[PDB]
Amino acid sequence: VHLTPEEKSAVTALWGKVNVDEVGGEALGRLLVVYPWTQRFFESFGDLSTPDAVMGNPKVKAHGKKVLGAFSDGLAHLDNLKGTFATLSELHCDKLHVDPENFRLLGNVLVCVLAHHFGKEFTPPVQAAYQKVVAGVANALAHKYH
Amino acid sequence: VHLTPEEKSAVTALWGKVNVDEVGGEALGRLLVVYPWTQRFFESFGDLSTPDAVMGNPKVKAHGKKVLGAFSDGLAHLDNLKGTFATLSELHCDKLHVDPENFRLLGNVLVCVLAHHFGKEFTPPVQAAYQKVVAGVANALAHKYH
Amino acid sequence: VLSPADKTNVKAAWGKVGAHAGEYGAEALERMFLSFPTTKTYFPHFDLSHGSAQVKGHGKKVADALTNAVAHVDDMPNALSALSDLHAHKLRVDPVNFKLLSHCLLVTLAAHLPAEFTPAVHASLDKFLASVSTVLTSKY
Amino acid sequence: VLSPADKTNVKAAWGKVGAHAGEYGAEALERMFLSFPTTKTYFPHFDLSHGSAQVKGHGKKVADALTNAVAHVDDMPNALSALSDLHAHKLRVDPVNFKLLSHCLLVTLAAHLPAEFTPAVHASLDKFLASVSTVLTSKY
Ligand code: HEM
Ligand code: HEM
Ligand code: HEM
Ligand code: HEM
Ligand SMILES: O=N[O-]
Repeated sequence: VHLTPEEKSAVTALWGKVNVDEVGGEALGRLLVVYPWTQRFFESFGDLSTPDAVMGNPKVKAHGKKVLGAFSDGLAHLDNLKGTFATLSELHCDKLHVDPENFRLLGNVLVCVLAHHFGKEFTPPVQAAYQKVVAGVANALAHKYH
Repeated sequence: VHLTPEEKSAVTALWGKVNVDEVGGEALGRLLVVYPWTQRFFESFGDLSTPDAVMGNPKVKAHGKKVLGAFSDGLAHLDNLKGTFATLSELHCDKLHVDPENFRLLGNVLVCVLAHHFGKEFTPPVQAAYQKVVAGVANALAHKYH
Repeated sequence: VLSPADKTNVKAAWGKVGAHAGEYGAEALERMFLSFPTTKTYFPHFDLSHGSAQVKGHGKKVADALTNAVAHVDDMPNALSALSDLHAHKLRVDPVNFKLLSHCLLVTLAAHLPAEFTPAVHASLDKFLASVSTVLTSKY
Repeated sequence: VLSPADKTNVKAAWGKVGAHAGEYGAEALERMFLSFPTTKTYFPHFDLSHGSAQVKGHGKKVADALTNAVAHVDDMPNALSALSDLHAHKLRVDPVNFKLLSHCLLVTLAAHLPAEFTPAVHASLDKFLASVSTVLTSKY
């Protein structure tokens, strides 16, 4: 995806402020709570019977941290998302068979978490730039389907 | 998109039997009737007040013929859909702003028309191969959004 | 909302399908598994090969549900209550998959009803399957 | 179906929004136009620039509709009837666009309700906006 230098600027300035040990698990937690069919793919994580149970679940935090690591990785490779995400696409597509609509969903949930964490600072232009980004990652993660 | 030689075989054998002056307008007609929000983009075609009015509309047939021409074109360039569809993507994305979900919809309506026209001959494996195809065209037409 | 014209059109096509409805239900399921392989993971204990008894038996259950929905078209949430529970709560069926199975059910009808599958009737059946889909995903 | 817990959660967040609801409605619309430019073509006669009076006035109409929907949560099809007519019949709004505006309405709440936007409440509001979306697209 092509971000303008003003879009690039919006994305990276906010991102340096992100708690990378936390924001991932908050976005995964919320995905599982808001779109509970996604709990299908996480049967082994244990107690998911409640919202608190999800957010407080150590496995949800542990795994969301890796997810956020992968997002950080595409933010460094905006012009090579297809390349960056190949292995993960192979995994979620060929091995896991997660429907790609869910990639767009997790992207949007992350946007919601950023808005929650940053308030006023997550301005409508800043959101627009992050939408191009999570759109680009979803699409690259889904390449093993195209 | 990569079709196996058996998928390729399924697609091209059926396609040589297609009435190219007809099938396009049948698929466009049905898109407008079944998903009537798409009539938004065709205000100038005239009487769309009825199903018969749509299918019998000379402009619907005229334009669907060009649409089918574009599909025939991707069937010849399976390994270069991005290239083949660039100009049309620019048009539907940058100028028309058609949401890309509708590209997937028209693809599926075309599959329905093929099934209607070919019956028994449009077998479940033959459908599977055509789904990879209309998925690949939708995705290439939507590249000016990614 | 399903209109009178739509209720009439869906009742029509149901009638022509007649007793082939379980067979066509099985064929729609195979069309879905071949066309959209992600859907296969919900049936990990089925043999999904062609001619499978388990796919046949399931096809009949799906076609019977849809027939119950046509027969109680004005009261679908109530007629389909137990099945919406099943698919949302227990099976956790992703809502996208309803669109894929609806599309294959339409293809299967088109392939078998040259006369009945006109543009108006295709519209009405699409709306019917989307209404059933809405019910079946209403319970997450 | 919206549960009692969901009805309670949505009523809660509505309450904290208080009289900022028109302003937040305008902000959600701008978030949508910037993030998903395709939606702009439905407003060809609006100035969509920041601070636009026309975007402000529309924001208030949207927030008032949603407030009418909360206030008549058990009777949404009837409360939103005229608006579902409007958006499906006259305006021909593509159903995908309801998802985009719902998402921006959620972002706008999240950006303004640190305390109220917990995971349960986010779930309940998502379900509320999806129910409103279902009503608003029910009439094609
Ligand atoms: C939105 C973008 C997403 C990103 C960036 C992402 C990233 C990742 C990463 C980095 C891993 C761990 C892979 C490893 O250990 O090498 C992973 C595993 C996994 N993801 Fe995702 N993921 C995404 C979406 C999804 C969604 C939406 C689902 C299901 C709803 C899903 C289900 C899984 C599962 C089940 C695993 C564990 C697979 C295994 O290790 O065997 N992911 N993901
Ligand atoms: C599914 C794949 C589609 C293909 C292959 C396709 C192909 C085409 C072609 C070949 C043209 C004529 C361009 C020219 O004259 O050079 C065209 C024009 C157009 N298409 Fe599509 N189309 C698709 C989907 C859609 C959809 C879903 C919509 C709206 C619902 C749409 C709206 C239009 C409009 C409004 C025009 C006329 C634009 C103009 O000439 O100014 N198309 N399309
Ligand atoms: C038109 C929509 C659908 C209808 C009318 C329908 C109907 C049914 C019915 C009647 C059953 C009960 C079978 C029994 O009692 O033994 C069932 C079970 C099931 N459905 Fe669906 N369903 C639909 C859509 C879907 C979709 C989209 C999926 C996922 C791709 C799905 C996956 C299943 C599964 C996994 C079972 C349990 C099967 C088993 O282990 O035997 N259904 N469905
Ligand atoms: C939560 C969903 C929505 C609500 C509650 C809603 C509400 C409304 C209301 C209350 C009006 C009436 C304005 C008036 O009477 O003057 C209206 C008009 C309109 N809506 Fe929506 N709407 C929604 C979604 C959408 C979406 C997704 C679009 C397209 C992107 C859309 C496009 C419009 C347009 C073009 C008008 C006419 C505006 C004009 O010319 O003044 N709406 N909507
Ligand atoms: O817009 N229906 O997913």
